[PDB]
Amino acid sequence: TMAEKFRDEGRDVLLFVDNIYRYTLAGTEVSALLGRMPSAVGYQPTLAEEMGVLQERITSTKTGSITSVQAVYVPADDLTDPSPATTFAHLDATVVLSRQIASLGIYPAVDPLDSTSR
Amino acid sequence: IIYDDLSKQAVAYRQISLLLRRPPGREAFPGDVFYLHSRLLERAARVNAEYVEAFTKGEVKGKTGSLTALPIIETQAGDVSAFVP
Amino acid sequence: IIYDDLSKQAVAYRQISLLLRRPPGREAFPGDVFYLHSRLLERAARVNAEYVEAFTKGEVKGKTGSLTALPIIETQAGDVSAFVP
Amino acid sequence: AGAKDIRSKIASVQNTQKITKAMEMVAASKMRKSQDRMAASRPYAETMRKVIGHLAHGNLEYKHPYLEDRDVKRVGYLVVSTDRGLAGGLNINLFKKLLAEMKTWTDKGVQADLAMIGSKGVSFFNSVGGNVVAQVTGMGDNPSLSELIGPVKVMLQAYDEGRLDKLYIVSNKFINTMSQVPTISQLLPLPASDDDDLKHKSWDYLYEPDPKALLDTLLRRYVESQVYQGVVENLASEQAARMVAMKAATDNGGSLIKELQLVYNKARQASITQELTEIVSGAA
Repeated sequence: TMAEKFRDEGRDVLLFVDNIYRYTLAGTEVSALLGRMPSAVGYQPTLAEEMGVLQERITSTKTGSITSVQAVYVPADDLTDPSPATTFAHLDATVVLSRQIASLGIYPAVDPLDSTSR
Repeated sequence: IIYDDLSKQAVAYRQISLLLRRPPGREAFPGDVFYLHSRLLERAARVNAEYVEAFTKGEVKGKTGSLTALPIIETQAGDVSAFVP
Repeated sequence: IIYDDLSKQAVAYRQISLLLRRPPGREAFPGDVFYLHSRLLERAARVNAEYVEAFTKGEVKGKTGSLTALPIIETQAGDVSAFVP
Repeated sequence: AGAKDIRSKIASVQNTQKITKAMEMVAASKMRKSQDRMAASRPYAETMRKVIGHLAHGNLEYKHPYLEDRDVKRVGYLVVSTDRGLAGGLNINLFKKLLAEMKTWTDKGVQADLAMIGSKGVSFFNSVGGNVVAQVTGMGDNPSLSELIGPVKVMLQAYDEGRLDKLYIVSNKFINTMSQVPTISQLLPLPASDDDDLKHKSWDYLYEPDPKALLDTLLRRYVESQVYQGVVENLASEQAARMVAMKAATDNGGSLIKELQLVYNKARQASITQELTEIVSGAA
């Protein structure tokens, strides 16, 4: 919502979310506290909507725009797990950082072979 | 007619069904997740001319109507063996 | 004695338990299913001659009775880590 | 199935991948050493072939049985084979080339005799009923000329005795680290191979004792040395083939891990869902 206020002024804003996965987990913990039936892999039933209501507010507009850079953590290295599978549906680009490219003494350590953009 | 994701319909129906406390089946999906898509896609049909006459009160003769459907499904890791696919 | 498919006695008992609304355990089997088979199989025994003489009131002497059981079980996909196996 | 089986299988396949990568490394070093030993043989054979050029072809020549192109009634083969498996198709391609040509020969009614180097060919031709007259085995990665003296002696003794009319060696040729080829090449009667000593008209040796006695042993040693060269090139070709085969097998394992981990993740998720649904719908 602070970024939406800057967007109304007609700026091109940039919004960082430092772990979208933890946003998903906080939704799971709250859903269990309310007591709603578990879904999928133990996530909340509302998972695909709790993610959509956030990810859909950060768009361009006639007046201005918000871009977003979101750090992602994938459980068990499983790109099929419901949380990554729900997140990637919204991602446009994807930059992968590498330990190797760094150890070679190159910065930024972006892996040019795994990075992609639609 | 193109249904741009039946996967996302099935997920929304799963949400509605779990909020109504209904016992889920495989992959947390409700028991009637097959009837959900069945009673939808079974409408894409071609109908013979007698049915068209009977329906439209004789206003049309000899023409056979049709509805063609191209549902889209998204599958994880190219797994054609999942539940909803 | 050859109980063919104790793995279907267990299923019938599961149905009876769930219709009586008893709290379900793992794989929805009721908890006492171990007691269910335990009491059944423990009856297969060899009894010494003195128990026979006591039971038959002296009519049979010096012979030991015996009941041998060969229950049969069915495992899905070789999996021997299920509840009933 | 179930997570705890598939993770065990993934572990074992990763271990297999360690094994095959180590074998690729080892074979890749042994190829370099075996090709050094390959290149440590050329001088002897080349100088002896120049000497035979001068002595036998010459401006005058010495009747020797090994030089003359007599009629063919039966043919000998010296067959080189690996002592170790995992070499790829190297042996079977070689044996099929040999069998095709030996068929073509026996279609003219000639018999054939085999002398086997290496145990793999020994087993193969014991199975296919070939006529193995002599063999040497277990040289491994340490071929030596002294061990080869036996079978080549047999084949020479049978050639001069008229029991054989032509003699071949059949072996792989190392060309590139990525390409080797099976070949059958004649070695008796001695090929005509240029080496024109016309230029060397200027001089002639003092033969001691005499040219015919010397020429006989020169040809015997030369045939032995060409058999040894063939054995060493075959060894280097085996090491190159094992290296490329273990490479392929390591990449095959690396793909099978990708398949198994997708199966494993699916089982992980299904077990979590069926556990949690059993617990929650078992309240109330």
